[PDB]
Amino acid sequence: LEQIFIESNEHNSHNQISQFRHAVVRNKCKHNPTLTNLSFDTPVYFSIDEVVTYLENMNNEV
Amino acid sequence: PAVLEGIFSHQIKSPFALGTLGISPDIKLKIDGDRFFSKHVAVVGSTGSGKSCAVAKILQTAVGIESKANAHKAAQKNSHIVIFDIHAEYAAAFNLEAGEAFTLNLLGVDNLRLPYWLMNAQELEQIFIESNEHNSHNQISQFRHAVVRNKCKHNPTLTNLSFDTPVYFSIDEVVTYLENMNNEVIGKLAGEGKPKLANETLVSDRDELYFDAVQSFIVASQAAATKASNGPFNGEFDRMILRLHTRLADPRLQFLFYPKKEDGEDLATGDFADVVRQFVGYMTKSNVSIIDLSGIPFEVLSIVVSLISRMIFDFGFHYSKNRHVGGAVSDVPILVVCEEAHNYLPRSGGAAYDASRKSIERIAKEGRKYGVTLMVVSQRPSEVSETIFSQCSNFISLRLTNAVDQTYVKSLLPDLSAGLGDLLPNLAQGEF
Amino acid sequence: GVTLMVVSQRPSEVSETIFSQCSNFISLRLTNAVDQTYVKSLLPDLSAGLGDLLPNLAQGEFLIVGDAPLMPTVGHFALPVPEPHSRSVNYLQEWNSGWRHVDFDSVIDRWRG
Amino acid sequence: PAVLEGIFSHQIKSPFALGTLGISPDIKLKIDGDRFFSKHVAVVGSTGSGKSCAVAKILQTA
Amino acid sequence: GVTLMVVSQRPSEVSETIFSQCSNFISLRLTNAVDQTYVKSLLPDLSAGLGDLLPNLAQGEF
Ligand SMILES: Nc1ncnc2c1ncn2[C@@H]1O[C@H](COP(=O)(O)OP(=O)(O)OP(O)(O)=S)[C@@H](O)[C@H]1O
Ligand SMILES: Nc1ncnc2c1ncn2[C@@H]1O[C@H](COP(=O)(O)OP(=O)(O)OP(O)(O)=S)[C@@H](O)[C@H]1O
Ligand SMILES: [Mg+2]
Ligand SMILES: [Mg+2]
Repeated sequence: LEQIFIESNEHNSHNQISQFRHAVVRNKCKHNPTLTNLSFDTPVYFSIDEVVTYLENMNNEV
Repeated sequence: PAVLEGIFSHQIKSPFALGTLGISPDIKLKIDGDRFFSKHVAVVGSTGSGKSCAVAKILQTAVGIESKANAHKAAQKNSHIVIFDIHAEYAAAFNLEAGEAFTLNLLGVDNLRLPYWLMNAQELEQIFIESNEHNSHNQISQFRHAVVRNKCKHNPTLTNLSFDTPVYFSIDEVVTYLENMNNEVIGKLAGEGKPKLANETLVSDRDELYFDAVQSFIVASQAAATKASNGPFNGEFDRMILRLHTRLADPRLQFLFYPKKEDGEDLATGDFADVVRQFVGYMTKSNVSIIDLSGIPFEVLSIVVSLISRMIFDFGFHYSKNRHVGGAVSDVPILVVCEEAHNYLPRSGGAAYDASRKSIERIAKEGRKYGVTLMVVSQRPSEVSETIFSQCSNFISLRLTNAVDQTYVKSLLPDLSAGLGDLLPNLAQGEF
Repeated sequence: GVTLMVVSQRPSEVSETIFSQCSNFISLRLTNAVDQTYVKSLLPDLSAGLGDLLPNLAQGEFLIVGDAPLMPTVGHFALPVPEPHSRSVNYLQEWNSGWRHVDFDSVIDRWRG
Repeated sequence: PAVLEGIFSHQIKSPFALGTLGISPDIKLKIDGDRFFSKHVAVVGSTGSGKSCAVAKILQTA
Repeated sequence: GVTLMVVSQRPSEVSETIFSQCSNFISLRLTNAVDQTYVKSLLPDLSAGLGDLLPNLAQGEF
């Protein structure tokens, strides 16, 4: 996932990867609440569109 | 036969029975044990040649377990091994019936007690701070100051404490400390050259109040009546806290950031001893300890191995030296078996691995003097580091196919003995 | 009037400047082939087979190359009385005694530094 | 042995004794200690070959 | 009106462009093997019968 979707040779790669992780981890819960101990790598369902929406809202917020 | 037996029996002292010779099956073979385990040993073998079974036979003969009958039941002897197993393979080669009275230590992710206050500098600088690999000269230094001045609070009896020193230090306190420094506003007034809280009560020693709870700082302004000027480091750290709170809340690594005791409590600066005993089998009086590294992720294994190696080395060094003070040689030797080395010791690899290669590399250069030895088992030498397999002084070669890998073995053998280096690609199953 | 003598576990792990200007070499046991290449190269041709012995030289033997000697040769060194503390732990002998007790207090405190 | 040791040493001026010659443990090996100890010397060896001990012997004899 | 005279104890290390234009060669005892091959290549009129003498040359022969 870190590969298919992201670049790594920029000035500010770390500070976006380290938030995409959190975005996926969170998006995994809402649509899979019953379970617990969810982690980035665990296979459950989630939507990338919501991820884009979240990372878009995080940019403009004052 | 009798003569060829006695030849090996009486010429060589301290023997180590290994197996049968291929020329004649009945005869038994033996080798100098004080040399074998004193200088680093190496096994290299292709798939299906059964490296692991051979290693297990060696270790069994070393600890005495023969014919499923522990010979040393009444009294225990000395033997200390530490196996790094990726896939739980060896966890059953030593599982005897209760009658044999064998105590084995079997550790795993769920029961491993390895805290963070026992990591040296570079390790922390890798695990907590992740930015512009070396472009963070402010944050790094302030982090170090926070840890250094916090350690003295929770272990006040000790003197001259430094960063790299292994004693307790809480991370949540440090996070909140920096989160406080963020919103600082100095109450710039006559004789008021220090911070000001909501209740106008100034502060004299930051290390006394920020560490415990968040504070609500007062406003800033240039008005001559309530002149309060902003803090030095404000704004600088608005993001480090939010980057950390993430990591520190990862569950996969909960075994390193939030350790617990059997009675559900946090370890203190005096429990250090115990944390070591297990890695050396002194807790349960188990000659053998077997680590499992499957469940661990890829991103933290490289450090989880380095740390264990470092602990073993430090123990051995200090004990061997305190014994040398008298003159005698060390008496608590250790053998570290490294399985599936090609995963965490590449020849050409990025820094994502380096933290390991150093630790082990030390043992390969200057470990003998202090009482630690290695045993590497790998499927393909040219992938294993060069320093490690440059110093080893005993090679057990099982079947090998390609020719580029043959060179390493076909070299060590001299000229007149040469002729055997051609038997490699026909070796049956189990031979060496 | 200042001179140097450096000892390393392997040659490649030293600057290429120093060794280049080092006249005489004292070569003890070496196993890897890379390290063996350097030492084999330096020797002459009239007597070059001597390099075939490197992989299995005993605990003390040394091969000498350079100008000081009349011609390259092998030799033994008798142990030095007294010796510098470098002794090798005897593993299988210490692995046939009873379990020993270690006062951790000591080791830990000394670790404390 | 006598004539051999003579041919070996007498020519050089200032000798330095090193040890026994493997081809003959009886003889004693000598070397020009001026070209030595003056031009830079080096030692390389694996673990357990006897580097530090030999260095100590050379120093002690010097 | 400018000529050179090179004197080196290990020609293999010295550049190849120089020795090429050099015409007349004076050779004394040589021991190493690599240098022998190069000197045997550059030397123009070396009949195989002569070359073998290079490493057995006495003290002073040229
Ligand atoms: N002395 C022996 N007697 C009978 N069978 C043997 C003997 N030695 C080896 N084998 C057989 O060889 C096989 C052992 O293969 P393994 O030990 O699993 O290979 P390996 O060394 O684990 O290879 P990897 O993948 O690097 S761990 C078993 O099926 C044994 O039956
Ligand atoms: N002439 C000798 N005869 C028999 N044993 C010897 C002789 N010389 C040395 N040894 C043994 O060699 C061992 C010491 O080797 P060292 O010289 O300490 O190795 P080293 O060069 O120090 O390697 P390190 O660890 O990188 S400093 C001692 O235990 C001696 O018993
Ligand atoms: Mg295996
Ligand atoms: Mg030494």
